[PDB]
Amino acid sequence: VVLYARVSSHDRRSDLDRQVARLTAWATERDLGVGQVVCEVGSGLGKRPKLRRILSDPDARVIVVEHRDRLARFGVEHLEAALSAQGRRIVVADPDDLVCDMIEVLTGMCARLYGRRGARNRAMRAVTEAKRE
Amino acid sequence: GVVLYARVSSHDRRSDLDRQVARLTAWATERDLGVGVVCEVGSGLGKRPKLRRILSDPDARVIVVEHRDRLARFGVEHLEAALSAQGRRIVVADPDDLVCDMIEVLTGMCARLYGRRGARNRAMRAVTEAKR
Repeated sequence: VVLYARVSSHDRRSDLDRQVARLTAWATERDLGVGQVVCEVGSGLGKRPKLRRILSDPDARVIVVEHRDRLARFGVEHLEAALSAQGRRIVVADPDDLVCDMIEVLTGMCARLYGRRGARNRAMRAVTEAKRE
Repeated sequence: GVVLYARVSSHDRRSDLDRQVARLTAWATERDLGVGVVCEVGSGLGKRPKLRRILSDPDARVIVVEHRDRLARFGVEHLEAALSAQGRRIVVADPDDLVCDMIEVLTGMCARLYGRRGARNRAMRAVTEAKR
C-alpha cells in the first residue's frame, strides 16, 4: 500500500502536511502497514519520477491519494483502467493548484500553436480574460 | 495481440480518422503483423470506453497510435509507466484539434473556479486573448 501526496510548487509545502496527515489517518483506521508515504512536488499534468517509480512497480497494489487530482488533473480513469488489468488500484480518501494548472496548460498549448517566445505571457493574459464574465 | 487505435475529438473531423487508419495499417503491414483498427470519437482528456476496454485488457500488449496526443493530450508518460509494469507498451507510428482541447480544458477549469454558469464563454475569451 503506497500513500501518495502531491503539490505543484514548493510554496504549497503545508498542503503536503494536510495530505500526509489525512493519508495516515486513512491507513491507521484500517490498521494497515505502510511501505511508502510518498511526497512529490510536480505538475498536475511535467515529469514526476516518484509516481513513475510507483506506477512501474507491480508490488504497489494499492495507491492511496487524498483527492483524484493529486495523482493527475487529467487521465486518472485511464491509469485505473491500465492498473485494473494487473489487479492494482487507486484509492481516493476524500471526494488549490488549478489556476496555476490553467497557466501551465495554456503556456504549453500556446507554445505548440504560436511558438515558445512569450507563450507564458499569452497564457497570463488569457487566464486574466477568463475572470470577468 | 497488437491494437491499432485512432481518435478524433468531434464527428466533424471523421476525415482525420481516415489518415490515422491508413498510416496505422501501413505501419502494421510493413512488419507483416496480424491486427486484432479501433476508431474512437472523444475528448483528448472526457470518457473514452473503447480506450478503457483496450487498457483494461491485459492481452493488448502493443497499443499503436499515430501521435502520442491521440492516446491522451496529458498523462501518456504515466500510462506507459503503469503498462510497463505488466510488460505492455504504447507504440508511436509518427512524431490540430489542440484549440478545441484548449476550450475543453479552460471550460472545466473555469467551472471549478467560478461556477459552471458561463464557464465556456470565459474559456472562449481566454482562447481568444492567447492569439495576439
